[PDB]
Amino acid sequence: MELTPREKDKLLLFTAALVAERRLARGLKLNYPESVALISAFIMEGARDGKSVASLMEEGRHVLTREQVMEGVPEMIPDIQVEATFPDGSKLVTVHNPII
Amino acid sequence: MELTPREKDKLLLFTAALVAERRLARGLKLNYPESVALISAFIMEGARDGKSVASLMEEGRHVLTREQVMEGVPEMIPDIQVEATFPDGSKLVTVHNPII
Amino acid sequence: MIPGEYHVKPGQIALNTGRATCRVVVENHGDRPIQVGSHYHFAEVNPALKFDRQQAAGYRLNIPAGTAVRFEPGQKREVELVAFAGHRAVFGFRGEVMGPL
Amino acid sequence: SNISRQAYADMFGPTVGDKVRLADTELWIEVEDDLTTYGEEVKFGGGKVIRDGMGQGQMLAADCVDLVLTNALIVDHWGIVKADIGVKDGRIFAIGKAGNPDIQPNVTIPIGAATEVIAAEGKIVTAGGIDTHIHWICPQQAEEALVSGVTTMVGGGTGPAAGTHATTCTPGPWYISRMLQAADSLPVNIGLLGKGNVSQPDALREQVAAGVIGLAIHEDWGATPAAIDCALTVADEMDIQVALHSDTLNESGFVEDTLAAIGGRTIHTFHTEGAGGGHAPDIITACAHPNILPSSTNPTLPYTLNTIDEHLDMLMVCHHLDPDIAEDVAFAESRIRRETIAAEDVLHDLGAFSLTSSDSQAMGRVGEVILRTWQVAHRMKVQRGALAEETGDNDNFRVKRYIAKYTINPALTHGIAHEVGSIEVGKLADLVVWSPAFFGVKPATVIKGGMIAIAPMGDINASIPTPQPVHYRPMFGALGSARHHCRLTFLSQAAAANGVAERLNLRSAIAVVKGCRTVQKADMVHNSLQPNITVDAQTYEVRVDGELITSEPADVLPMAQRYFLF
Amino acid sequence: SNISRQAYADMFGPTVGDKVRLADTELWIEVEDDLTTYGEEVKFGGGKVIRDGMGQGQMLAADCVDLVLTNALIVDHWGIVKADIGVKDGRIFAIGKAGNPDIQPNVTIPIGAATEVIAAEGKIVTAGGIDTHIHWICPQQAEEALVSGVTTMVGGGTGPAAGTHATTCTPGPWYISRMLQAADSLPVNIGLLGKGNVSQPDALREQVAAGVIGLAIHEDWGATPAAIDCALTVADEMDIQVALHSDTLNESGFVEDTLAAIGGRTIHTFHTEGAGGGHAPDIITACAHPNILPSSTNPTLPYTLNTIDEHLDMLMVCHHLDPDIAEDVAFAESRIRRETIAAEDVLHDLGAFSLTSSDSQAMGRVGEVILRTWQVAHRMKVQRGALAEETGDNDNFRVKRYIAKYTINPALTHGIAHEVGSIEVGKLADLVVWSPAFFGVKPATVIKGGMIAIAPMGDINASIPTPQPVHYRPMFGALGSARHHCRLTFLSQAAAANGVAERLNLRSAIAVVKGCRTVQKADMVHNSLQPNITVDAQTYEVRVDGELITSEPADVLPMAQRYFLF
Amino acid sequence: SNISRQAYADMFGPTVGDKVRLADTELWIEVEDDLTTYGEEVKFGGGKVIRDGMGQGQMLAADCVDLVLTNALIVDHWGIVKADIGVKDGRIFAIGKAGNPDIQPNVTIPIGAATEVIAAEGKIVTAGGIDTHIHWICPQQAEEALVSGVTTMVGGGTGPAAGTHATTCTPGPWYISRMLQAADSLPVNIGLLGKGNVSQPDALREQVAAGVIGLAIHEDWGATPAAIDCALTVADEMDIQVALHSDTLNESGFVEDTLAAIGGRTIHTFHTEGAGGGHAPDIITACAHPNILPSSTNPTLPYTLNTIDEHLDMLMVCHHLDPDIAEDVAFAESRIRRETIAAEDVLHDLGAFSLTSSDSQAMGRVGEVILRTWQVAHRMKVQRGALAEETGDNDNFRVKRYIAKYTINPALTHGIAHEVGSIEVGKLADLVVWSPAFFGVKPATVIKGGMIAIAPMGDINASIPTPQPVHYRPMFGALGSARHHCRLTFLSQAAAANGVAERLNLRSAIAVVKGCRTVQKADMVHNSLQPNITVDAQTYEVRVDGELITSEPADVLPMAQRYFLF
Repeated sequence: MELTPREKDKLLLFTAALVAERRLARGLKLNYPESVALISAFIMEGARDGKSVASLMEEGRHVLTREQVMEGVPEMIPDIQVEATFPDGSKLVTVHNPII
Repeated sequence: MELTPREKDKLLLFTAALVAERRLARGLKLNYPESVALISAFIMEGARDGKSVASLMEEGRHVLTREQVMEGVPEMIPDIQVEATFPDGSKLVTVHNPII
Repeated sequence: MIPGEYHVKPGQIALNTGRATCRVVVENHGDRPIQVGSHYHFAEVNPALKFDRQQAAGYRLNIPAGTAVRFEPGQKREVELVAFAGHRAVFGFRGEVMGPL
Repeated sequence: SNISRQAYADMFGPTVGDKVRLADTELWIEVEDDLTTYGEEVKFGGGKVIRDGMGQGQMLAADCVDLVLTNALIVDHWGIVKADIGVKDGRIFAIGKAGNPDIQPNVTIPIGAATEVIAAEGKIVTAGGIDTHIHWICPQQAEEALVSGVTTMVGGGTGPAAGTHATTCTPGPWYISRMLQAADSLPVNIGLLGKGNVSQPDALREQVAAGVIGLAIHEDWGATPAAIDCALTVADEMDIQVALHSDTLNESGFVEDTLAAIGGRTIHTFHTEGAGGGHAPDIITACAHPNILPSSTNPTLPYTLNTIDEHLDMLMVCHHLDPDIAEDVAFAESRIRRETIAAEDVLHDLGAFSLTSSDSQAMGRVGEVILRTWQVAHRMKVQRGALAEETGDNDNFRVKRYIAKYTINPALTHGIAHEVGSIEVGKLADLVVWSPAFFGVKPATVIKGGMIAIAPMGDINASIPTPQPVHYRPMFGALGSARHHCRLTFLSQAAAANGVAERLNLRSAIAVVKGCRTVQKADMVHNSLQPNITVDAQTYEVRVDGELITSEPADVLPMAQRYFLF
Repeated sequence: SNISRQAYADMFGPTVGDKVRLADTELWIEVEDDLTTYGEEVKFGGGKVIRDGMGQGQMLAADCVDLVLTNALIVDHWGIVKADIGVKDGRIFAIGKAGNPDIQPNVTIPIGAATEVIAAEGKIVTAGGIDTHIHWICPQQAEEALVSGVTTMVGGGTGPAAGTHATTCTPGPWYISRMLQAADSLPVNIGLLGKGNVSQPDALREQVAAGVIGLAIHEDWGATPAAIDCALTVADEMDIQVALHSDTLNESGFVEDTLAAIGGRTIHTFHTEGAGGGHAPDIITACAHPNILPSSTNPTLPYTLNTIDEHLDMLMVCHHLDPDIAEDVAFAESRIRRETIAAEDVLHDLGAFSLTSSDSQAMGRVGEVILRTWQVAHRMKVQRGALAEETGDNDNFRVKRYIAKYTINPALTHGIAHEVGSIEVGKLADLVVWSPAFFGVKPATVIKGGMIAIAPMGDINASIPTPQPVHYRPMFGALGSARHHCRLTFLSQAAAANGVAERLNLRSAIAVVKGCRTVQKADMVHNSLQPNITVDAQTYEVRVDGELITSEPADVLPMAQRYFLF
Repeated sequence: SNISRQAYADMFGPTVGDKVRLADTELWIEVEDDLTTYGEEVKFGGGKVIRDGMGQGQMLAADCVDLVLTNALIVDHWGIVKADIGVKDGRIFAIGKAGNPDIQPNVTIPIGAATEVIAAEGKIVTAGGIDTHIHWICPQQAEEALVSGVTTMVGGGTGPAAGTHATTCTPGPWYISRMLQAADSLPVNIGLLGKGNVSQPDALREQVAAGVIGLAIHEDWGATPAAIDCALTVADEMDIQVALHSDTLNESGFVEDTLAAIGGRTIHTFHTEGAGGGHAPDIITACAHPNILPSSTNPTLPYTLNTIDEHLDMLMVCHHLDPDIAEDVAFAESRIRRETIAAEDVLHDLGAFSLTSSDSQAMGRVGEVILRTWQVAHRMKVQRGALAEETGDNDNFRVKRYIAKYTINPALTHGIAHEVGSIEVGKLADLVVWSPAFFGVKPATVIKGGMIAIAPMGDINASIPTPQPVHYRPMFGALGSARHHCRLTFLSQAAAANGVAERLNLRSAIAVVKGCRTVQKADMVHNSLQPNITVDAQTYEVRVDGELITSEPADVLPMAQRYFLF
């Protein structure tokens, strides 16, 4: 595989997201780290699918709603940023106020 | 658990494979690192089940086909090697030209 | 499209050009196989291989660098040798020369 | 005897006339020359050539090399040739034919008992990359860059602090001393840049005397004519380089006023296209001047479908701007122009822009300098075809022009070309080994000062080093004292004289910079074009000799989704 | 001109009169004072104030600070004020108004070319925490504690050995020397404690002469009157501190016998509540004495629904007890009393208990000292309301009382307050930057000796340092020689005189402890209450002046499930 | 009073007559002797024996040990006994009865204030393993081996280079110096081997003078009679060891010609069975000679169902062979013989083969030397029953014979037995603590030079060190200066005299090798059998005294799937 440090680091994000994903499935209100990991992983897969940066900046705000997370969480996350390999190289995706 | 460095390293391979597994499920054509991780993980589970080295050297060539991976990928992987704890200790499995 | 693919132009490469060569018939009189490398001083190979050692003095196998010629027990075959260059000084092997020639 | 060309290539790698595809791009290199004597190639392994009395001699350590890279395909600014590389005392000894003079002809690189072997047949070998726009935001950047193939890092910073987030400045004697000490722990050659934004010379001289090899001027600290003039005066007297990030706001004047302040003195312009910073919207016109050494930062290389969308938020965070402050967002927007972004790719292809850099974690990706340089070359070949300088049916010249951008040119610009920058005898043995399928993306071996510092490594407990999982791991060249011996800390002539190394008790090898003031655009290898370039104040259109310069945004790029897990 | 208070707070952080919620607790701090001159605040960024000739001057390095933390909200035992913090030579230079005296008024902290900037607007800045109950079971503890906001660690151990599992003792000259050497590799200030359980003075003197800054007496090695008296005699003559873990078994006598043996001499009592160890069931009565410096270990802070259930098995493993041995389980049970556990929280709120510590991996959590101290404050405000000392509608006094518990008080107790413990001029620049939403839970920046040592860091290859995944990573302040320069190894006056540092070839900065014998309960900042406390031998009820002291167990706590992934 | 044997074993571990199962194998050890005085055993914990005036005395540091391992069950080549182990100054002080002479009888190991305690009751303690076939392909190997229980590593290499992939050679003065420097960063004792394949003595002498403790001859560099004779001549004059990997190809002669070249001089034969390399197909016959010190590499230990299938591809990658070159594949196949593989296990059981090693990442698994040695012992007991030397109903003798293979014998072979190799007074305190259920698989504690260097460690933030996840983590013995003090770098007498340590500025303790030429087969502990062994040139059958030697392939093995996650 010849995994570079950045690829191995992203594996940490993916795994963190697996945790949140399961908890959301049980019907729990996600906390701060769970919410960030879940939305971040979503965007990374979006890039793998070949979606544009613009599309994801939008879609990222519809992953989790205010009623699916703990109180105060939406305000603790004014934005979420993550980079992934799009068909045209690495690009930065910034989702403002992801949880509404 | 008393996990040694080699066991923790294999956890990296397993996780990398979880990524590829999900993408293949969506219907994506796997890339180089995804393909290597997917086939490697398969062999490790084979050993856990108690299959012989000889059986896996064969079965490993029928995990992914040329139409399930990106162009050029099959040629970037002339072989795949991975070791796992078989009932009779650690053994090396070498799969030549895994993707056809 | 194949990443890092070569586009080798067709043809052949002539190896060790402009150097003295000679052919020798060799027979393995031992009970075990013997494999000889391209740059090994032929005159100092395993004593079980019977041939004109005097003719093979200062010679090596005229084969592509890194390859070898195997002799199974009792095997007899004619091989082609090419002469050493450089200083033509042989050191090592079975220690039969250990100097120029 | 005789051997077919195909079988030959499979055994010893390609030879004269054979072409090789660079990774998954459309670029093809052709072997221009082969320094071997057919039939006498040295090969290592069980029953191969490199054995006592055969391809290995009886000479003492002093009469043979410490390391030999067999059958390598060299890709450097001076040529694309097949040959063995000899390394002795951590430096490049010779480029020629390795072997034993006792039995082989034309041996220029003697192999003996003291010689280690690295098999490079079928591999491409290049010099280590050099990034001159590092923000020392975190120490982890060195590993990321080393893995990508960059062996020398020049820049400034003190860690994740506001000043370093925005600028490449290691402020003052205390922080400079602290960072010089911390550098001994990093596996890459390092040279620091101080804060050059001051109108009092002595404040700059102290910094140079403390150890910096240059002064970086950034608009965040005020890139005023007075500051610029001050820094250049000190640079002229201490033989150190000045790197500029001009006044985007046009607050103290326009680009012509800055150029006037520079007064024809040597200077390195950062991200000359402007997105990363500079007089809006025409900082790009600086590349027409002889005293200007222009470089690009990587997020704009090459122009793609997602480039623009990504830039606005990136700009804000880097420079500590406020999206709720109208003036902050307007100034951000004035920096992102599709027009200049597209032109930049062409100017690189023409040789008007001479260097490529990252701008690490401040509108730049530390591990993508090499990768992006090649993506630009691919996109330019695809859109513009062969360069006027090409000869034969290959992209050899375009490859030499682009490789020089992150190797020899950065070295010349910062006065360290006497130590690193290319594969030439006497230079430090900073080499990178690449498999053709992964060229520019993932290296097979990264050598520092004659010792492998990092490489892909499989299962530590495996019976061989190839079993999965294979990922990059630190090697002996990155360990304690061996590391110190294989890396360089560059100092200014003043610092070296002042005994800075002894006082700080620096453990690594020391190198001094020189020739920073004498370099000019004409000295940039394969990239010396001084075009008559203009930018329309209203439309932002870039024109050279009146002709419009532009390119199309890529939707898909090579060296991307086929190699990365994320 | 004029600006609204809200817009002002969004730009430069809160000012006088504004209140701020601490994380997700019910504690609110109010800005007591602001040292700025409205309109002259310094801000860094593109086109901001800190630029040449503007907010940055022309002074030489010697006349300006190396680092400035702009617009910080300081929370310390002496005040909750808004101000800029100047740092020079690794130490706190001044707390005031930063800028350029050439054009700005009231500048006390000059910014020049040699000044690095850290933007603290909207952030709370505190001194680094100090944990005085460390069991050196594993080196990994230093990183865990550093990340939590603790910059100084005092304790003993040699690794995961039985003796260290149970006690904070580095036994003898050889192990002390070995640990002093190993300390150079850790990013926190360190002071070692030796085994004080002996009735032969010379065996203790050797240890002090070897390098320990104190002697820890633990019942596992026999906390007998003779041993205690011996250790205190040596402490009195060598100016080092004694930390006690009394005889739970009442084997040599009751608490009054131990107190008698102490004979009014200065001593630090570990986990004074008793769960972590001490005369059953009344060791808690020690906090009434003037010579006793009482502290709590964190697993009992604060009293919650799961506290009791968790304690029995924890006790056994730590002290190597056998659940199959009746006497071992009975002695464990005599240590866990709901009555004393509940009273402890109140005694802290009243200032009867002066310190908080962990008791790392031996009935304590190394990364939860700060976190738990604040949870107790929250639970106490909720249950008891405002303290008698409060003024205004805020929790300012309660905040000063509790912060002193893990900062200045631990420093005073162990004689290192002249070096660390608070944000005061001349002290080492060990600072922690917190975003209000994560106060006490996850720091934004952890500074050691003037260099950032650890901080949250995003994608190393990203275009900015903010993209995910963000997790704590070591910075330059934690690297090799820079680390040595930014940390302190505390030695006893005897060791320092004996040339221990030179003999062991210690690379870090050395500091000497002093004033361990003269400190008394009255010296503990905001926590000097000496209550008339009693414990009922049968019911275990705690009473002060005859009134029953108790509290209710929390079911849910702040700074918990909202911040942690696991 | 009186106590039942079962209750006694649960409290202090097994005593005389009690048997213990080794992990999940069929091997059972029986306690041969107990050095304690019943009723006076020392135990640590709350309210236990090791407390002031009780099991701990008043003596000064000089009169007591630094570390004591209480109630340990020693398993060494000399005996399987119960006793306390005393460690002082990083070396084994005594094996006896620990305590306080003031109140206890027969105390040989005095415990005082300067004594740290490690509770070993119910644990088996052994000496650290010694692997003499290391390929320094990557630094990560040291941790893998340390975790497995191997504390000394002898071999050669420069990193992941072709030469090191195939051979254990650190070529020449420059690389030797570089590796000696890099060794200071590794937590294991190290001794380097140079490239011994040369027919010019001076080229070898330089290497020995540079620092190597031996010369490794490998067929990849040409294992010719001349080279072999040359290396042995230099070895004879410099007191260093020669390790041989003979000519598989029979190119220069057969095994008898090699043996003739050796001329009765002392030499260590690597992987004597042949799969890892050597004259095909009878290199195994070397074990009949008095001057030959034979060892096995681990991938063939023990003969199982998957052994053969796995070997072909492993062979190719290691020696850089080409599967498309007929001669390369034929030579690979001539190395893998079921006949010799099966016989090897029996020859080990008989003591004809004296050592076991890995051959790290080059047809060997670095973390499985100990594990596989025990699997062979299990399979041999199962197939052949009790050894002729056994006494009583236990496997004590077979256990002593096999443990000597990776401990004392490797130490004797390489002339370092005066420093390490067994638990004897005066030797370096390199000890490994094992829980009986995990013996040979996963250690409880690994001690280096008197300091724990690595151990399983749970949640760093937990209240105890036992909570999950538990995995191996570096301890204080592996940190900076403490590491240097607890490890040894072995040098040749010449290097030591030349001041190599001072010139290279080596920080670790130095040890010199001696007695490499005088050791012979008769000196190998419990493994000195010189059998009249023959190999049929055609059928490859191995026969001793005319009787056929063979064994059956295992389908399932102990110390395998029950302990590993992967």
